[PDB]
Amino acid sequence: AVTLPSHSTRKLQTRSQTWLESREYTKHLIRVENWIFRNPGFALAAAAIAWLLGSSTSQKVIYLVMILLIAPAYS
Amino acid sequence: AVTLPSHSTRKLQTRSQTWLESREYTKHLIRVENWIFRNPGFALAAAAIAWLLGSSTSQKVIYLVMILLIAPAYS
Amino acid sequence: AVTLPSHSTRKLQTRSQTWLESREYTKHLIRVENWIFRNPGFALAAAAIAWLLGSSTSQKVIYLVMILLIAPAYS
Amino acid sequence: IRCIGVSNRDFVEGMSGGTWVDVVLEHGGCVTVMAQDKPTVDIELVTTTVSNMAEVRSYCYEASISDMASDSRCPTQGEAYLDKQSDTQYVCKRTLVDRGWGNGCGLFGKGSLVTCAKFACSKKMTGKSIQPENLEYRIMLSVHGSQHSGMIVNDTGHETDENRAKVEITPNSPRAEATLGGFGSLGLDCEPRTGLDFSDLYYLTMNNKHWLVHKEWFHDIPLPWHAGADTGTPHWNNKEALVEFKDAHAKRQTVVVLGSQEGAVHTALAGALEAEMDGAKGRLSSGHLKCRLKMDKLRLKGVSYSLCTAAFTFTKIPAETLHGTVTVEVQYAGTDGPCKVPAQMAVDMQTLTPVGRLITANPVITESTENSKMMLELDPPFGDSYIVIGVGEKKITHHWHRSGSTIGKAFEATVRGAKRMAVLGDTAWDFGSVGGALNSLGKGIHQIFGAAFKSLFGGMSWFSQILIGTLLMWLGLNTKNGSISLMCLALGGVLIFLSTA
Amino acid sequence: IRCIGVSNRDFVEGMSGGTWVDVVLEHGGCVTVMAQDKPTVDIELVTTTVSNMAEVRSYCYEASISDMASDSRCPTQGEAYLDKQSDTQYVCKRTLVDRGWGNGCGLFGKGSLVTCAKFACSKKMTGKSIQPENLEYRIMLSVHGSQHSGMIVNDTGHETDENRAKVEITPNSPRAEATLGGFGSLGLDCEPRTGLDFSDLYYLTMNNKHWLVHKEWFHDIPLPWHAGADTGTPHWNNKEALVEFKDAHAKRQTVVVLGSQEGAVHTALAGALEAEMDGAKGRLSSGHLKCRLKMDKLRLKGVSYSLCTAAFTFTKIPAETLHGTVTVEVQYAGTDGPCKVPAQMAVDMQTLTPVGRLITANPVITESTENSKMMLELDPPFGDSYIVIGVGEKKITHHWHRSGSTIGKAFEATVRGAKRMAVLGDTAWDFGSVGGALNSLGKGIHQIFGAAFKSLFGGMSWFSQILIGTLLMWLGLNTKNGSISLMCLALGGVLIFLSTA
Amino acid sequence: IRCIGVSNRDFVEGMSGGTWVDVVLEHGGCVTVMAQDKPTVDIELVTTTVSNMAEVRSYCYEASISDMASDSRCPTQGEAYLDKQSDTQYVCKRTLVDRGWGNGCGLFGKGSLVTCAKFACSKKMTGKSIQPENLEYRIMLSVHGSQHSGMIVNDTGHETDENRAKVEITPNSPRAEATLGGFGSLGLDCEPRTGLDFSDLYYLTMNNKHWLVHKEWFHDIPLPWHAGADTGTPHWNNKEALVEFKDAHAKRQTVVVLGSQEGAVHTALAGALEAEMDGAKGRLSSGHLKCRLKMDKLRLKGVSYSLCTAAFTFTKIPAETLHGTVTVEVQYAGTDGPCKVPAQMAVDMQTLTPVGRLITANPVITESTENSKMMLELDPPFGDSYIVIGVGEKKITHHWHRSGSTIGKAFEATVRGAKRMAVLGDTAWDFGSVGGALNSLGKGIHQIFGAAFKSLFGGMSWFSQILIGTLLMWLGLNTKNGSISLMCLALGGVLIFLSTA
Repeated sequence: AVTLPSHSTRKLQTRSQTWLESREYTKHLIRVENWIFRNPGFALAAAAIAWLLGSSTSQKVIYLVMILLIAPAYS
Repeated sequence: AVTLPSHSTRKLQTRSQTWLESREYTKHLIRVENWIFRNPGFALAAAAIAWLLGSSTSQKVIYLVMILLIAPAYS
Repeated sequence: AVTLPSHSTRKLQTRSQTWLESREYTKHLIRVENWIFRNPGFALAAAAIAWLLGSSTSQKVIYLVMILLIAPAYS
Repeated sequence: IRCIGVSNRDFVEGMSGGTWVDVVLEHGGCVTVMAQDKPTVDIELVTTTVSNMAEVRSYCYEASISDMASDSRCPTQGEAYLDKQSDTQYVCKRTLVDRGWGNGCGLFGKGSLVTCAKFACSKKMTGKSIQPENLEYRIMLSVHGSQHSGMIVNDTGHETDENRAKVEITPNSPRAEATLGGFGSLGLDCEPRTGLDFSDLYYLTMNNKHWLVHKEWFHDIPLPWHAGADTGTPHWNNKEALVEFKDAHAKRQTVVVLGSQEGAVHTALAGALEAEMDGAKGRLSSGHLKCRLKMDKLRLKGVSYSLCTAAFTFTKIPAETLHGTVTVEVQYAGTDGPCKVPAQMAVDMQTLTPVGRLITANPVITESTENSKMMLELDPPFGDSYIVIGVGEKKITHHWHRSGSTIGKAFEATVRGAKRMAVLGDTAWDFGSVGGALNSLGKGIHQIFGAAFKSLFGGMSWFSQILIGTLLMWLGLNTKNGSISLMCLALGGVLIFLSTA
Repeated sequence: IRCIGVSNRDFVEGMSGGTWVDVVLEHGGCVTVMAQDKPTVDIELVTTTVSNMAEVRSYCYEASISDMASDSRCPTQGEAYLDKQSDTQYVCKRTLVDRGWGNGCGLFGKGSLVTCAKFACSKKMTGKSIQPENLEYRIMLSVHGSQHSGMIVNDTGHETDENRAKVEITPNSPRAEATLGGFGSLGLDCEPRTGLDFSDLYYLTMNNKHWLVHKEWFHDIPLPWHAGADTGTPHWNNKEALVEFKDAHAKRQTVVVLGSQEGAVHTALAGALEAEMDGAKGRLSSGHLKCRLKMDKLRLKGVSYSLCTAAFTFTKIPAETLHGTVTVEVQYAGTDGPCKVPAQMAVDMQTLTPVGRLITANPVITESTENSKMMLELDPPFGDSYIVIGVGEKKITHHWHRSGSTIGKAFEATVRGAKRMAVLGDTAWDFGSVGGALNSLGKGIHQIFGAAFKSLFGGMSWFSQILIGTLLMWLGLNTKNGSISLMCLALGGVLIFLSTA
Repeated sequence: IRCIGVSNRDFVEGMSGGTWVDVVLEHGGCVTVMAQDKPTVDIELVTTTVSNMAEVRSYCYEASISDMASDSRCPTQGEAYLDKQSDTQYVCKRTLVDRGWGNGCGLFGKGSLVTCAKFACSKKMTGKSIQPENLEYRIMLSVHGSQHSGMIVNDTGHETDENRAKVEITPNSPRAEATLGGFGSLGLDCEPRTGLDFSDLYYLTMNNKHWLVHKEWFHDIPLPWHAGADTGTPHWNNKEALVEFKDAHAKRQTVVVLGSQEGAVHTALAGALEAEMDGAKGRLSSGHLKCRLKMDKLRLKGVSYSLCTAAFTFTKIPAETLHGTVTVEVQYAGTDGPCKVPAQMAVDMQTLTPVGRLITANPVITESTENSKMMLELDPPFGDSYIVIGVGEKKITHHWHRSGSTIGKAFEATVRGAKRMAVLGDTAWDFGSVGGALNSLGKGIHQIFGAAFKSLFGGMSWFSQILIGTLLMWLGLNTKNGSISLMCLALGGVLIFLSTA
């Protein structure tokens, strides 16, 4: 189906390389770079929520990160 | 091929139902609930970070959500 | 290529003379004195950014030097 | 008729002095247009054949590694090289391996290993380009009059039917005129370029299955592609997205191609409508036009027709057609010829007064035979009422009860224009518009906000609109400020866009 | 030797008075065990064959719909029924479609439609179960002594070579002993059941490719599965994960199967271990043992031998084997017989102090031929030192420069111990352990932390551990309370755990 | 002699109890070694032949472009493609250019365009790898004794000269004991792997000109390169570093090659050392050895000889050899045979005290013929002094004024010791070292500072050292703190390291 689980939840921490180790570093990082390049307007719609949700400016940066991580993956 | 973009972003909004619309409403609910059912102890680790992050009483609650929604997606 | 690396960063220090040593005492000093001769008006702009930064009359001279050395060889 | 059984049938009336009404012909929906003294025409968009699609990059989803080889190189004795690394058909990766005296070398250290593997793609998906100057919207028309129930779905013969006509809308000649004999000519003034944004959509093709893939999504797929203008052995740019090179530990580097990505991309579409193909033309099952209906030349057939004598007989029991309307098929018994059916709705049967409007304006028997079946449609009021389909004592009077209410119809049409405004958005303000200082101001205030929503959020799935809609709910029940509207304006605008699906 | 060119060689020195040392034989790492009076043996786990695996649920990834059919009923005229709906080899979905007078019906309303499609799976993946009583760990041994450079990877003959041996560790015989002739007999006391947790692993098989799939991941794949070894046409439970029933705006119920899900699961095996299979036995390529080495029966061959007399020759100029050790091959020109090589590391040449220790304990020429080649290994001190081999005046030296420092080596072993502790965790407290109140109390305080990390975080990939390490980095630089080593030991414990990968 | 006319001659004296002295044989300079009762030997490293180097990447510097072609596609018609884009010998670049109705297209936009161009490199440079196991240092030796002025530079025949001998220092056999017949045997104990850091240097080859290119500089050159393991028509990785694809304001994509990068990298080899090559061996003219001089067996020839009786003669009137030493050549006129020259210095004539020492220990006439030219070297005191040569009334004096002072000789030696320390770094603490707790403690405190300078500043050029040396000068005259010595010890360590050159 569409909802296959990732095996990176339980990667076997051994000495050798896993199945896709080389494609594991830039896997979600491409996926958020590709989403926000195609959808630039939500970066100022996440910032408008992040500046409005948190109290201190060191929590508003955290929501500006965390809204821009949920939305390219849709949870 | 490990990072196929979701075309659910650019969903063709129309009257005809799309390619997988039936298998779309409970798509993201499974991969969260399949991860929480296999990693139940992370809810303790998500609440332990949300309580140190949350200023308001209902600001740590959103923090408890958005950690438990980035983590099953890893993005 | 355009940016050939300079071997003078890793010059072999061996008793004998290197490939160019006679031309290296006035390599970067002819270049900084050729540039400031071509457009000498930049010293009015260098002593207006350096005078506006630092504000210690000896910190303002080092910024007048370091701007006037970054400006010929752009880096 | 042709629309009378559809659950998505719309009723359009009220015009610019009888000249024209502007309508948005949705592709799964149906439009019933009725005027003051003009025949009720049922208008439906049925296909959108996209001709002259020239292909763009065509990705690979199932590859195959042919005869592979590998060459190693000693530490600080150079770099490794295969003579078939100068071949574009082989995918290649350079890596460092443990090289030593056991591995034939004479100097211990990290060696260099180059692994080449011949890429051969067995199955590929192909994205063709759609140009908006090549669309052919077919508009099927079917007027209300001398037709029976075997002409609703029946399309077998409409060039001589005089009640039905196709209208093919190309952007070369978008305006068109359908000759309906006696009924005049329904003039259409369609807008085929501003339909379903076809300059930002492609036409995928995968094991003889086709989709309307978006332009931005198709140029983000990480698969080996040749350019589409490559008509020999394909070059396959980006071969490295299906193979995987792994070094074990030692002077050993394995290469394994990833599997058939056909199922990995069917689960990666989801939001793309799929289309068929009757040749090189890709017939669609979705979209919408934007059609202005010039009805100056469309006249009523048989105003001069004399009434019927007697002997109307039901063929079928009348049924309520999902919207409150009542479709009645009668059978005239007699040879009056081109005569006119005396039918109405009659609360207080003895006074015999009209109480509700008739959908089929001017119901007409046309054939001169004794028994010619014929079909009406009626719109009864909310309550007990009677369907009198005759004159004299041989009239047929059928007691009808319409289950519903006036505020039930007003709530049924509120959701109906809210589903249409979620599907279309800007275009749903001109579905029955006659040209106004408010319906073109309400559209202009919506086209501004619609562009500041399709660019602002605009790329969200079904689940996240319900997720950043709930977040703005908590910013709509809290953060007491002047921007409490702006966090509740993007509550319904995001949550109702997200459900009414 | 057999481990002398490996980057992941580990030196295990210091024992419990010479009785035993407890070592952890990782599968890609190599182990050099040396004592004060015992020959330096190189100990390596090479394979792990799992024999005769009976299987568990075998999912389908590429399905095929056979001859389908459909049936629809009128509104309030019954529900739809195919005779092949109670067949479990078909997949079926019921729906309610628009059914009116145009469809042959006589009553407007939502119909009722059933389309049945025969599920026939064409390619299936199979996940076999690993019982821990099937493991066969081969432990290759090779002692330092009368060997030359062509006896590192050279495995052609070890039952008749007297230096090398395989130690097959089954859990049916968990301890074994290899007769290393002349050198005594290396005794092993392995723990093959507490290895790579094979109650929580399976052995997937997908088009002649095999993996080590975890137990929890395998029981969560949304694909059509059956129970066991059913090689006919199985029952196939949970099919609607490949078929898709899309309707239209009419009587159409189109059933299509999703494509080959081989590629969607190769990208979903993002952490599994690619294993291989030579028949019925699954040769694993990774893992680790837990091996106690009994050495009281292992003696140093050649202590009774006389020193060499004359005429060495350096063949294959010495080199540095990625750790700081120096592999020297000599060629003894002399027929003196089984004599003893006089080798050391010397800074000066009027005193010849032993300044660098020797890896190959007791280097021995064995053959009494004319030119018998022989290979050593030396651990020089940092700086300048000569490889003095031979006694008298015909000795041959060689300058050596070992670049490094003692404080640099002590950091290079801390990184080496931290990378070992990220792979193993609890077992990494037993790599050179001779037992104590520190190498067995520190393991118990780590097994508690290892259980409160595998259960607490424990299910996070490479990216999110940095993403939640950094979230605890920022909590480390704030939040002045006693709960601040809980947010900084859970910083390096989470970052370094998947940055030293 | 062989070192007496050299401007960079060093004088080594004072030994480890008369046993050995540890010297650093620099490559351009010379070392004169003198003992108490042993002959003064003159030691000079003359060449360093790096033998049989294996090639590494060979960059192109003068490229060419052969038969080029280009292809373009209309807007939204895919990307352009030549069939010669599937050739690895052709450099290639896609672009988007203006494409409209005038260009034969039918849609105004940015039509794609690709341009291929056959890269064929005409002249390439080649870097070869230098292994430390292939260094071959020749050390020329020449003792003071039976030699005249025509035996300093003269080298035609020294296998039978008995005053002169070469020794080669390979890493495998670094220490040799040269046969100086009658003079004993000078025991060299060299350290050849710690020369001029040859595990981080390459050996460039451009148009039959060779350099000692550093390792890090060579792998940063932006030029098209193929591997060293490439024999036929090369591959040329990174072809786009010498071609220039400039488009125009229209359909044109013009490709032009950049010119010859030969002289553009001669200005980038601004610190490299020029070398030569006599075949496959790279003869160097720079470097240094590190030699311990075992002088236990080197004895003084001719202590048994009787004095010279009569009639010397000055030929070549004495001269000062740039340090204070006095080359005196005499012509003995007598047939006494192997006799002994009675030469000394003298302030006065009423005492004939030897006031200054003698460089050539035991000057000896060896030829028994009548007129024997013979050469000395003396070390006079500062002032008016006489070179008394001969005994009796026919002795020959020469007024000599050694202009200088003791504090002018100590300051000359500090400057001499600083230029040795700024070139060798840590090794210059072992130039006259007999081995102590000060010549090995001060080296270890300098090997720490030498490693925290080679990494910290470590890449500053000549001008950029003085540019930050002046900055740390100003930071030493201001910002008063305890870190004011750390701003002025990083002043002489930066401005000096650069003005002593």
